[PDB]
Amino acid sequence: RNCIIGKGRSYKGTVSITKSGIKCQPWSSMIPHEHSFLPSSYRGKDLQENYCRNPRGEEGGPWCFTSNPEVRYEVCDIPQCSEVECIIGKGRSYKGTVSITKSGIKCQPWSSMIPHEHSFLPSSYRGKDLQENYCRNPRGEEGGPWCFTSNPEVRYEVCDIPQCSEVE
Repeated sequence: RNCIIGKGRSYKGTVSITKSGIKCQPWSSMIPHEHSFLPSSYRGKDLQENYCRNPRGEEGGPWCFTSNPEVRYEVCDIPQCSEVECIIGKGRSYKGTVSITKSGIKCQPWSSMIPHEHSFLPSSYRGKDLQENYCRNPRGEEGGPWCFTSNPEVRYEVCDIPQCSEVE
C-alpha cells in the first residue's frame, strides 16, 4: 500500500523521496543529520530503511530526514488512497458500480424481472447493496461479483473486476 490514509499515521509504504525530490536519510543513520527517531524508540511505527513515515502524527503527512545536509527534514508527497472500482478476494464486500459482465453484457437491474425473473431482491438481501444493475456477490461465491444479464439467452454471468492494490 503506497498511498496514505489521511495524514498517513498508518503509512508503512516504501516511498523514500521528499516533496522537493531529496533522497531520504535512513532512520537508523546519524549522517548527515543527527536525530533520535530510532526504531527502538518508535516500535510499531516501522522506522525502517529510509521510508517516509509519520511516527508522531503531524499535518504534512509522512516525512523523513533528508540526505541533503542543508535540509534537515522534509515532508513527502504521497497520493491519498483513492482506489474504489476493484475487488478484495472474491468481492463479498464489493459495492462499486461496475455494471457489465465478463463477456461484455450489460447487467440487468436487480429489482427488475426483465428479461430474467429471479429472487435476488434488495429486501431479501438487506446489506448486500443489490442496487441499480451493479455487479454484486451477495452469497459470497468464488466467481466474484456477478449479475443477471440483459441478454435473454444468458441468465447470469460473473463480471470482470481486477483485484485491489491499496487495501492493506
